[PDB]
Parts: sequence; C-alpha cells; structure tokens
Amino acid sequence: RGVQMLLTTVGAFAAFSLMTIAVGTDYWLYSRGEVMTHSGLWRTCCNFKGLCKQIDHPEDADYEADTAEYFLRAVRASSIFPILSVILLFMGGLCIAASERHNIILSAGIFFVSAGLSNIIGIIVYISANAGYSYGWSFYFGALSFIIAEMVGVLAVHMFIDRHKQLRATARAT
Amino acid sequence: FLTVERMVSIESAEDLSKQTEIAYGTLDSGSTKEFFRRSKIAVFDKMWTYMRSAEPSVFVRTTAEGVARVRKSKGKYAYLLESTMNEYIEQRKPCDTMKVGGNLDSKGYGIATPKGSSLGNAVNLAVLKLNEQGLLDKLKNKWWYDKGECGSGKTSALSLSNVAGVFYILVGGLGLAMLVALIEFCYKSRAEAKRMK
Amino acid sequence: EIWMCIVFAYIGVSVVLFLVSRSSESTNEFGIFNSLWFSLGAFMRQDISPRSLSGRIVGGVWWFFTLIIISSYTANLAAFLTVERMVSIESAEDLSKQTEIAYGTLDSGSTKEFFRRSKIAVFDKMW
Amino acid sequence: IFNSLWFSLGAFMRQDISPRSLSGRIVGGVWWFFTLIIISSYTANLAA
Amino acid sequence: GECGSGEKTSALSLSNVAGVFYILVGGLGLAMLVALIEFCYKSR
Repeated sequence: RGVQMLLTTVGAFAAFSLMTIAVGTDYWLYSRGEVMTHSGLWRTCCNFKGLCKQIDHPEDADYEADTAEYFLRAVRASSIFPILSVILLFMGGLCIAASERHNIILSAGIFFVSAGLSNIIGIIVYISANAGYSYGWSFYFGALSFIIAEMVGVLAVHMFIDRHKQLRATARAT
Repeated sequence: FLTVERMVSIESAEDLSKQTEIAYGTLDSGSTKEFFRRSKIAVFDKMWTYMRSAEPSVFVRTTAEGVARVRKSKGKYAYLLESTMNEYIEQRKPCDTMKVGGNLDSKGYGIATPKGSSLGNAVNLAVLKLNEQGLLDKLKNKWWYDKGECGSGKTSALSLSNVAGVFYILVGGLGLAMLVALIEFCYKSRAEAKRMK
Repeated sequence: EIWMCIVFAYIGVSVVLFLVSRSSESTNEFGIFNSLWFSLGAFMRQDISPRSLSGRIVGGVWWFFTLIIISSYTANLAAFLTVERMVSIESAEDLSKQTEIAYGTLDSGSTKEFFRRSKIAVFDKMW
Repeated sequence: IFNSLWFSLGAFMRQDISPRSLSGRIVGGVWWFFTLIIISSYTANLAA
Repeated sequence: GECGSGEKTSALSLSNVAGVFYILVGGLGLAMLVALIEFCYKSR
C-alpha cells in the first residue's frame, strides 16, 4: 500500500495542515492612515497595536430578508469552520479505522463530503468580506488543501470499492 | 442596464438650471435669497425665475429646515447656503451632506471696528499677519475638519454581489445533488442488496 | 476575485462530476472522461455527459450558469466600449501621497517661497 | 484527420467528438475558450 | 412658460413575443395531434 500508505500520510498531515491554515488569521493587512492584521474571529490593528472583533453584520431581533442577511454575515464564519473540522474528524476516522469493512468506505465518503463543504465556507467568507486591496495566503492554503485531501482519500475510496467489492467478489468467483 | 447605469452621471450651478427633476431653493429671507433676485447673471437669473414660482415653496424657514429637507428628499432637493456653514454641516453626523462645485460669488468676513478707531490699523495688519503665517487656515482646519466628526464618509467595477448570491444558491444545488445522490446510492443499492441475503 | 470565483467553480463542478460518476466501473469510466470537458469546454460557451440525472441538474444548471456569465462579461465589455470614458490628481495631498507624477514650481517667486516657508503638513512634504 | 478541420472551423463559429488522448483535450478547451472570447468580442463591437 | 422639460425607463416586455409563445404552442399541440392521428390512423 505504498501509494496508499502515502495517501494516508497526505491525509492526516493534510488535516493538521488544514487546521493550521484555519488559524492562519493573516487574511490581509489593510493599512488605513493603521494597518490591519485581521483574523477570522477578530480584526487586529497595527504603529500602536489595536484589535477589534466583528463590528456588526450583528444584533437587532429584526426579520425578513436583508436583515436576516446581516445575520448571515454574522453566521457565515460559523458556516466556515465547523464543516472543515468535521471533515477532519472523518480524516482521522479512516486514518485508524482503515483496518477493521464498510464504515471504512461509508465513512470515507462522509469524510470527503465534509471536506467538500469547505470551499463553500470560503466563498461564504469572502463575500462576507465583500460587505465592504490586499488579502492573505491562508485562504489559498485552505482552498487548495481541501482539493488535495479530497482527491487523495477518495481515490482511495475507489480502491476500496475495487479491492473489497470487485476484487474479493472475483476472489469468490470460485 | 449596463451602460444605462454606467452612462449616468453633474457640473455646478448651471446643472441646477439645465434640469428640473431635482428641486432646489434658498432661505426665505437673507442675502442668499436676495442675491438671486437681484442677480443679472445668465445662470442665476433662470434659477431665481424657477424658485420664484416653484410650488410647493422651495424656500425654508431656517437653515436647519433646509438641511433636513435635503436629508429627507433622497437627493430630490438641493439647498443653497453659505459655503462656510455648508462645509461645517458636511462634517457633522450622520455625514449625509456634501458641498458640490465652486462658490457662486465672492464674499468675505472681517473684523469690524468703529469708524476712526485706534485699533483700526493694528487689527488690519494683524489679520494679514495671521493669514500669511497660515494661522487662519490652521484655525479653520481645527474647527471644521480636525474637530469634525466626518472623515470617514471609486473606479466603477463589476456587479460581483448579485452574481455572488448566484454562487451560493448555485452551491445549494451542489450539496443537494451531493446528499441526495449519496443516500440513494448507498442506501438504495446497499438497502436492496443488504435485504437480498 | 471573480476570476477565482469561476476557478473554484471549475474545481467543484469537475470533482463532483467524477463523484456522482463515482456500477462503480461505468461510474468512474464516465467521471474521468467528462469532468474536465465540462469544467472547461462547458466554461466557454459549452460531448454527451448524462447518466445520473442527479448529475443532470449539475450539467444543465451549469450550461445555464456559464451561459449567464458569457452574456455577462460580454455585454460588460460592450459597455466598456461605450463608457469607460477618459478620467483623471484631485487635490494637493494626492501629489504628496505619490511619486510617479513629478511636480514643481517656478524657480523664483512667492509660489516657491510659499512651500519653503509653509509649516502645513501636506505642503511641507511637497517642499 | 477527422476533427482538426471541424475545430479550426465549426469551433471558430460558436463551437462532434474530440475526446480521447487528453493531449488534444487541453488544446480544444483552449480553442472553445479562445474563439468564444472572440465572437463575444466582435458582437460587443457590433452593438457599440 | 412651464414647459421646457417636455430617461430612466428600464423594463422587460413579456407581452411582445409572448404572443409568439402562443402561436408556437398551438404549433405544439397540433404537431402532436397530427402525430398520433397518423400514427394511430395509418399505423393501426
């Protein structure tokens, strides 16, 4: 399983890299004169160092549409992170549970769909940032990374279907 | 829609006379109103002719009323007033007013002293000295812009927003195909075959 | 930004294509083949994808979407043809904030002596 | 032999089966892309 | 005078060619009519 052992390596190390990316808070410096080292949770400023959380998107028990869309820009971060983390939870899930039948394959599917919602998260994020030019590389990291892990352990999943199902079926062609 | 929007656009006082969609007026009493009335200048003449018979009344009682009319007309009403007071208003919350174009006439404030006074020449020179030292300009900046509350309030790009809504909803389609196909594959097939043996 | 938007459009379309395509055999056989073409050819003005009809919605809504696009940037241009009319250094502060455009005054006169003696922020840097 | 002409032609005007090698693939999407930009262009020029 | 003024209109005409929907569609129904009447008639 040298190819596929390496696939696992890419899987887990991919995952750790993923969440390190998520922390990558450097999403830009936006220098206003300040300069703004602006994380996911808060946005931090710079000369004199300053920081601030989300200003608004963030309150007012209002209803209907565009208001609820402000509520969205609040929620949109909470669309971003959890899906990614869950994908990871999978990733380890078939890191160890590779050995032992279906859940392997079943899981792995659920793994990489969870992995899939990530770029969605991103787009969400950027257009939140399109509430109102520089950027940060953490984005790019994440975006590519999901693609990677996804491809890798999915192609694995194929190898499960093939080996298990077809190859062992043929093993039963006796 | 595209150029119709993009082809859209405004000059100076002459722009107020060339159009009628946007109403405009001055204070019901003061040098501002009396200016247009007595003005024999081409542009300002037409302007007065309009305001003189414009209905409803385009003139306001006080300066506060005029500003309020501009803030509540969604850009359908313009107010003519002294540049000094105007520039100041632009630096006041909610920062929803702005001065456009140059002044219509040349005026000026000065220090008044009784005819044949002793302070007469001294003060005169003092004013000239202050202006040359840039002290006058400094003072104005101190009370108009520096002490102002509005330094917060280009390039005409694409529509990305609405487009982006399309992205997301589009994604709803994505994940929809995703789960439905998933449970139908594994559950439909694996269900049946599971029940086979 | 939008270019990246359409990029990740490609990426998601493509992969998912293979995913629906995954009979595992036929599935993958149709996934590998077509995915690229769609996430590409389909990008520019739009041979035969169909199976799952769960992949249908992806394909049509694609053709739709890319179609909207091509219309969009196209007419976007035609406007750029019409409008985009030449435009411009607004204030003095703009001359100090940049260096690409050089600037100066008369070698002798009140104009030059003004900046030299001026203690104002902007005019200081200019001098 | 089969396809080349069709592409360098049909593909020219608003864009049947190229696919095999993936070699020609990239080049064809290049094509559709390319000519597509074009036709778009002359049309915008038109309306102008 | 009060008239020295006498272009924000932006819209979509559903109507205009919607008529051509109509005619097109009558074409549809008849098309299938002729269809199954020759299919049924001649075939059977």
